[PDB]
Amino acid sequence: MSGRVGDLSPRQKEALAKFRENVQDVLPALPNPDDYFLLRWLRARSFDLQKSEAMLRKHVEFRKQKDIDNIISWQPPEVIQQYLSGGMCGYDLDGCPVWYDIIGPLDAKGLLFSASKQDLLRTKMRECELLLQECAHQTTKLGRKVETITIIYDCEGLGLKHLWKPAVEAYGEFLCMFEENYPETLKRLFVVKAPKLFPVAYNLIKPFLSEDTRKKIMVLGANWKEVLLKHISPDQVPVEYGGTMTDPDGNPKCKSKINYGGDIPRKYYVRDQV
Ligand SMILES: CC(C)=CCC/C(C)=C/CC/C(C)=C/CC/C=C(\C)CC/C=C(\C)CCC=C(C)C
Ligand SMILES: [Cl-]
Repeated sequence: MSGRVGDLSPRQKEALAKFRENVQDVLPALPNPDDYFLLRWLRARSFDLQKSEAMLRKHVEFRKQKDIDNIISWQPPEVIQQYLSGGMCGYDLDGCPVWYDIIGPLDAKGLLFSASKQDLLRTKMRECELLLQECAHQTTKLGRKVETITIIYDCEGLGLKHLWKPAVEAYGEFLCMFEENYPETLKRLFVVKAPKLFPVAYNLIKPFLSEDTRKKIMVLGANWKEVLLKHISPDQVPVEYGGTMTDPDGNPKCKSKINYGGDIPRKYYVRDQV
């Protein structure tokens, strides 16, 4: 069985009960430690109690060290706010928030020359917290638990410039952070408009991904818009990605929700090498 609330085996139920007993000392430090929450850690370690507990306790320390309880009120530095692409836009057919990643126009080198790695990673943590907050809001709105996210991963324009080694290493640090602190949060990731370079790029970051994450990555072909609309209502998808959603001013890219990156002006640079 699936290891989710309502659908646990006897062994899974027993493990959940022991797990809650075993980690009860840190539950007051945690956001809404309901069965759904605990089961994400258990599923991520195949209900191994020792490993699940180690994973959760490491997360507790992460939350303290990164001040996660207050990260939503932290606005990133100007260069990040203005040029770090992507954004939350719409909900899928099951009510899960959708996040757009826009790789092509991302100036990875400009970002690392203009911001600390710590602030870039902190910005990604904040995005994850914003997505989980949206899931909690959807849960209330829909009257059923929403705790996963759909990602549209736009690889149009993916190029050798993105595989600059310090960029790959920084991105791997984000991916490790994601896997260790947001287990069982990804529902599906649709790669769209991937060029021929994609398999090499994918191989560079595969070591940072869990098996669970890898199974949720779907690389789409020429009919990607049609596939997206099998999963998300058109009114929830930007015109740019095959739907009917626009900004209030009519812009088909929904730039009020999604950042489209761009090359970073030199006035933002803070260092000469990385
Ligand atoms: C530190 C940070 C996260 C951003 C700052 C700017 C930098 C250094 C960007 C790195 C450049 C970049 C985007 C590298 C990855 C390019 C795309 C691939 C290697 C394709 C395979 C990627 C996936 C299949 C995505 C998996 C993502 C999740 C959340 C599971
Ligand atoms: Cl080197």
